[PDB]
Amino acid sequence: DELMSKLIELSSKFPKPTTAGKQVEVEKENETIQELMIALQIHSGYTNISYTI
Amino acid sequence: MDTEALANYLLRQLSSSQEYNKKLLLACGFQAILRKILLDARTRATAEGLREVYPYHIEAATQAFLDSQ
Amino acid sequence: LNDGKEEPEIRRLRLEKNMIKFKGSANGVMSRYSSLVPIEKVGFTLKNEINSRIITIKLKFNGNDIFGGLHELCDKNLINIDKVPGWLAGENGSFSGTIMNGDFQREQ
Amino acid sequence: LQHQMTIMDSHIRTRKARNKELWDSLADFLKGYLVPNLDDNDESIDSLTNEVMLLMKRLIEHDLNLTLNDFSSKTIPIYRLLLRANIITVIEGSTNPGTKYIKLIDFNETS
Amino acid sequence: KTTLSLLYEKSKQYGLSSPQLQALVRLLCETSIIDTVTKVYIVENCFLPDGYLTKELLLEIINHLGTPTVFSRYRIQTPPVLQSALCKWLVHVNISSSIWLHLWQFSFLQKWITPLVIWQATTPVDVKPWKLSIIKRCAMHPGYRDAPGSATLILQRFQCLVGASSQITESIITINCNRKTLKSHRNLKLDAHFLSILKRILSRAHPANFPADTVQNTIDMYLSEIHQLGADSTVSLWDVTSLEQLAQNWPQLHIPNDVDYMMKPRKVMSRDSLKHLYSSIILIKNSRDESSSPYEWCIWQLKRCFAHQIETPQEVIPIIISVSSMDNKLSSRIIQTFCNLKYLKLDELTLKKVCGGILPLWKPELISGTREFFVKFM
Amino acid sequence: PYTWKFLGISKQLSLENGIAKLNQLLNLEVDLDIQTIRVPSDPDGGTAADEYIRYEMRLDISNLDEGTYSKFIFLGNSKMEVPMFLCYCGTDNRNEVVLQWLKAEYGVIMWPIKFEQKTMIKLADASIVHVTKENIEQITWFSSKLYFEPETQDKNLRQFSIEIPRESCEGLALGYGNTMHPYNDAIVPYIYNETGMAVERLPLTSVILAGHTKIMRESIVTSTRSLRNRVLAVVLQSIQF
Amino acid sequence: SIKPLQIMDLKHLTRQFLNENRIILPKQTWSTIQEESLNIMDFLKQKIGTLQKQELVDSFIDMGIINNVDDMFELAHELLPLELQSRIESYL
Amino acid sequence: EWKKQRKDSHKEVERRRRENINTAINVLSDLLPV
Amino acid sequence: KQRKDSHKEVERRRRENINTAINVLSDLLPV
Repeated sequence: DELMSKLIELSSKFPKPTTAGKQVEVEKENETIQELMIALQIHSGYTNISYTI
Repeated sequence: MDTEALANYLLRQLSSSQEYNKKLLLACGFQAILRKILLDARTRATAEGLREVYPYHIEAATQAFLDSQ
Repeated sequence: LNDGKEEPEIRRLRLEKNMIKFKGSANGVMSRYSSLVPIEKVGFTLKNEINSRIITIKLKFNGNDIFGGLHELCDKNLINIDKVPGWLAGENGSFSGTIMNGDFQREQ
Repeated sequence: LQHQMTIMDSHIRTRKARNKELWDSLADFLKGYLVPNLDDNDESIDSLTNEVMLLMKRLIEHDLNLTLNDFSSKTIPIYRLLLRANIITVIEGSTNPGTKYIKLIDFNETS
Repeated sequence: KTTLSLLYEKSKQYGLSSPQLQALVRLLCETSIIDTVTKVYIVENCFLPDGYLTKELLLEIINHLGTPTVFSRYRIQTPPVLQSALCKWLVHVNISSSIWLHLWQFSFLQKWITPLVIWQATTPVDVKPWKLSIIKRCAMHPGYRDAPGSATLILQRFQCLVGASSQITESIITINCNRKTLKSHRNLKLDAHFLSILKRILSRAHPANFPADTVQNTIDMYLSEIHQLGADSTVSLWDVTSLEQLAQNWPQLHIPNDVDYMMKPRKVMSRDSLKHLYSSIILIKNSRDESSSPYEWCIWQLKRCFAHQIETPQEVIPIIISVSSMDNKLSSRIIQTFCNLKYLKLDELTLKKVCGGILPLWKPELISGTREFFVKFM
Repeated sequence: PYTWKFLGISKQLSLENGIAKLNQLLNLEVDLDIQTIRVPSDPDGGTAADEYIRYEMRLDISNLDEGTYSKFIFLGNSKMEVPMFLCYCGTDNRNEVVLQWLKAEYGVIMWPIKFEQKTMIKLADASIVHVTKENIEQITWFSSKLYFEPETQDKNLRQFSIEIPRESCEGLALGYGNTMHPYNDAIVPYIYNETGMAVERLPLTSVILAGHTKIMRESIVTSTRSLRNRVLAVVLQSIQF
Repeated sequence: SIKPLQIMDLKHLTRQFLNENRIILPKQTWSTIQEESLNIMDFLKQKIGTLQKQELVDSFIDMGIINNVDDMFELAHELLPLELQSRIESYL
Repeated sequence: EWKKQRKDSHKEVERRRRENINTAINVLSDLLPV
Repeated sequence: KQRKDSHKEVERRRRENINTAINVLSDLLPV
């Protein structure tokens, strides 16, 4: 009970629950490039295929 | 079976790497010919509407392919 | 139709009534539910005259031991044992036909 | 929650860095390994590589204009590898004879 | 061959560490002078995992898993049978999911990659329509007998993961499946004899962490998941998937109301660990009151058990016990409403297990009205 | 043959709240129906307990595509414990997208619908009864047959059926007299009356009418255009405690 | 003779075809196809004599199976796994 | 549509006509001694 | 060689049998 009271107080202390497009486009481009590099490296049997982000 | 088996049969009938590749290509062509003949026969049968395909469609398709080529 | 725990002696006698009408005796002429002769498919037809017209009910059974199966259902109190007729109990078994006026007629 | 309040009491750069890294790691892969493995025209790597970047930018944009014909024989083994890559196709083409037509689906699309 | 024979016994007795496994598979894939059959035997038997393989070891296997093409001038040659055996050993033991699928399209790997792509994929974001296009491409393209059965498995895994997309049945109708591969791809190679050596090696090497016996349970979790399908930021409560990632957006986290989905029981942490905290999250997101949806859900599901509307009465009884332990203001209504003798007539057994687990916890609240009501119950 | 999937509602909800905001998630227009009628529980008179509210809409543009056709029919009360239930037919994404949209909107959670013998037989009574435009009730009869699948060891008796010609159905109700529930007083007792088996105690699998309906516990199947009102009402009372 | 394919060989070929596109064919058509397959083996042998790459390419172009060597290895890729077509593309 | 309603009415009429023959032949079979 | 039968054909034969049975029954009728 007292733990719940303290945690309710802490929750009340917190706020209530609720170039950006260029950055989204860059993230999409990175996804496409990493997918295509992984695909091509697998097709060619590359010896240095690694995780691409 | 496989296209490799068809190539082996074709080289048995005829009697290296390039010869084996030629056998593989010829077997692929044979596969295409058979697929075309079967497709023509099935199209004819479906146009008729039979419950089961019958050998006369197969014979007609094969004779048409033989005469055309 | 409407329903208390039965006495074990009353329970034994109630279980004996079911076996008498499907096996013919308390001990049984012949697990315990297997009949003398198992049959697969029997289909009855019941016709009765009510208010100057005929009422027809058709019953079809399928299984491994039809009369053995009916015996078990009577043990679970699903079917009243007093009101089951003779033909449903196993009388003139393996023969399916129309029943009228209490008389069984074989299928032509 | 107490640590969060301690944080309270007390992104875009990596995406651009990743874009430069992935682009650089891509071109290095094509020139360093892919083109030498292509070994077309007595390993004339400089001429072979130049088509690779254009084909890549068309693939990055997911262009549908790729075809066996209307292209140099140098690009064919890369494109033939793409045919064997089992990543792009629809059927054998009919408008242009002798060519199996391609289709490429965008990687950015999410259902 | 004498040195290789000595290596087999040494590798069998002392296992193979993760750096050793990647070094040996790199050397094995580097040279093709030795026979192809003994290269398969090395991966199948000589290779001995310790715990679970690291990401770099998997990446090195991915490098050697590539099928030989016309682009094999600088690459180290690898037989397709060795590649099939290399991934077969992987069955025995977001970006990663995409790597496997690009490797799955190969004819000799589709029968062994298929479990791997399912394991690495656990979020709907990994499911993309173009991946399904490649899957159905490998399915329809002839000469790949093991593909359509494996294609259906990945199709179902992706469809069930996303939960909102076009039906994948049209992508299975256009392909031909004999369903003999689907049954085979659904099953995972147990390798019971290999399992004991795996246990001893994980107990031996190298750091005695991330044990594969737990991974074997995860493999069983992987096995169960495969079989069932075959046969700061403002996000929702379930849009999160990691506990640490949940703490940052907690001041801005909004909770949609899907109650029993909270209650009804790898690259990213599993959902099962979150749902234990999810129950406590709602208990702290909303103060204890009669208007709380989960509290009303407990009352409604309790009435289902009494009327036998639920499929089995005891499915939700443990859940109700845990929730109703607290909330003295709402623990009474659990008792006050259901302490009447009318509920006893409907089911006396269900009333017993809920009565005995709540009364010791409950506190007196009503000054009057409640002694006599309970005395009536006695 | 159209298969209907049944489903219940925990607390009364409002559905016409935002037909404009139910479409942009789905990207095509959906209409609305507001309708309420009399459901006489007793022909002599009816209290306020039969006050029913029904909603109905669809998710389609193509009338040619009969297969990809689905309807969501709502009906229920507001004064008893369970306010309403719902039913739908067909398999598609449209049969659930709205379903999540009110998953997280009202807080009502769903549960499969359970039928047993106390309810299964009485559905055919509401199916066979008819109402005209002059509020005159006449019954269109059908040759009902029953499916029985008793659980047993050795599978001695695994499935048996009872068939009744419905001219004999006519001869049974007339003997009893003018009844509003023919299966209470002409049919079900008569099976016990002659053969001595209790239909309700025995496990019943299906009740089949002659080309009108197809009743099974898992789901109800009907070849009609749309379900009627008495059927929904009797389902509502049956699932009520 | 020995060359014409048995029933199971045609069944596997039509399994490949089913993978390409679901197509249904009956039993007696397999025997008819076996007889006509002996006939078509004779047809192909008279169509393709001593095995030369250009000769085979010209014969298949005339037969309408292919349009060029491009369609040659495209059909090879369609009907066979990856490594054999790596070999073919090295040869072609 | 109107065509669908016409089809439904036709189906109902056909079903009634089919059932009438069955009822008549059932009566006839009742009348027979064998 | 060839199969000349169908499920469609036999049902037509059964329908014709029923029709001719009805006809021979109606022959004895006075009207």
